[PDB]
Order: sequence, then structure tokens, then C-alpha cells
Amino acid sequence: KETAAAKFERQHMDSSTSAASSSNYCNQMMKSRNLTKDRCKPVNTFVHESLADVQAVCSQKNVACKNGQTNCYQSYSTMSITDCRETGSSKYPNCAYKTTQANKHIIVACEGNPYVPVHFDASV
Amino acid sequence: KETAAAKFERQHMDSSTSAASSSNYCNQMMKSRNLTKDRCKPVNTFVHESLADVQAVCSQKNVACKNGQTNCYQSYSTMSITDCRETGSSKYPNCAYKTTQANKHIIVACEGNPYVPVHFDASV
Repeated sequence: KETAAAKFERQHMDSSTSAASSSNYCNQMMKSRNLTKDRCKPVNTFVHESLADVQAVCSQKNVACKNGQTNCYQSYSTMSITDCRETGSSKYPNCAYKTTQANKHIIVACEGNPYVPVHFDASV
Repeated sequence: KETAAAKFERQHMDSSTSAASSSNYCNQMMKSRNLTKDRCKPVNTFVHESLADVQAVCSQKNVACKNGQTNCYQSYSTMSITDCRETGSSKYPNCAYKTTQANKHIIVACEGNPYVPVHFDASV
């Protein structure tokens, strides 16, 4: 039974390399992470920093979450990210995404012991 | 000097077939990849996925290695593989193998900068 922490890592961490290198990064990554398996997940962000650096966000700027909870944290620094968004013509089972690389702060919800990210709330 | 990363590709990649389909695959491959030179390597697994799909596993689910180290990673999806296991009546230099094809999650050990597969740990 996947933990919320593990889910975060499967959906949002890609510490492989510092940049999405290819226009097809999202198509490959979305599939390699199980996010085109039953339906196309429409929108997803991958963060290209070390796990340690992303976990450290949980001791940075405390902010409200979109849902009203107060266990969210904004990274003090910007991070290398890739935004994956399904195209307007994408239709399961041939999921198609446009890849956009950015450097932006991330906002995560943190929970548990160890106290780690369990939800990606936004990039800013 | 063969790198560890190139050694893994020699010993464990074979992105040319979708499977095995052929009882003689391991007899041919184990020899062809230099795995029967000094002895009959007793067990070995080949992966029938792209090189980028196997290298992407080093950013996938972190799991303990069988030897207790921490640098092993399990694929989120299943991958086409072929296990090769030396038969009971195999005698070097005439190494003989049973060929079994499967679709299993793979577990690899990753090392280096760039962080790449260097050992095939297990399939599950």
C-alpha cells in the first residue's frame, strides 16, 4: 500500500538530472511513473533536485495550503522543475504532454515521521 | 577500461527483442556477452527495455539492496526480462542455461555521477 510520502516521490521527484532535456521528457516520465496507466493525469510537476533538498523544504517557509491546512512549506530557494501538461488533443490511451522547464519555488505539504513532503501544492 | 556502467549494459541489457521466445536464448547470450569465459555465471538477467527506461529506474522507488546497501531502486512498472539459470548438467566450458521470460519489476543498484545502473539486484 503506497505511502503518501512514496506517492510524492513517484509523482514528483526526478533527481536523475537537473533539466528535462527533450521535448519528449514528459511523455516518457509520465509513463515511467504510472501516470498514464488508467487515464492521462492532466497536470504534473517533476522536481530536479536532490531528495534531501526537497525534504528540507519541510523546515522552510510555513504557509497555508490550498485546502486550508497549515502544514505547507514554500522553498526559500528556487528549484529546477518541469511542468508536464497534457495537450488539448491528448486522448487516452495515447497520452501526450507538453514539457516546460522552469526555475521556481515549490510549495509542499509535509507530514509524518520522518517529516517529509506528501503533496505538491504549487510552484511559485 | 570497461566502466561499471558499460559492464551492466553488457551483462544485463538487451534492448533488441521484446522477450526471449526461444529456449536457446540464454545459451547464446551468456556466451555472446562474455559471461561464460572464466566459469559459468550461475544466474543472470537480461532486460528487454530501452536503455533510457532502465537508466530512469535510478530515480524510481528506493529499496534496500540484498547486501544491505541502500542504493537500490525498483521500477514502478513491470519490464520484459529474461532470467538465465545454469542447468544441473551444465559443465564449463559448455555452459548450459534454462531461459525464462517474465514481466517483473526490476531492482537495480545505482552508483556514480551520472547516477546509473551498475548492478542487477533482483526482480519482483
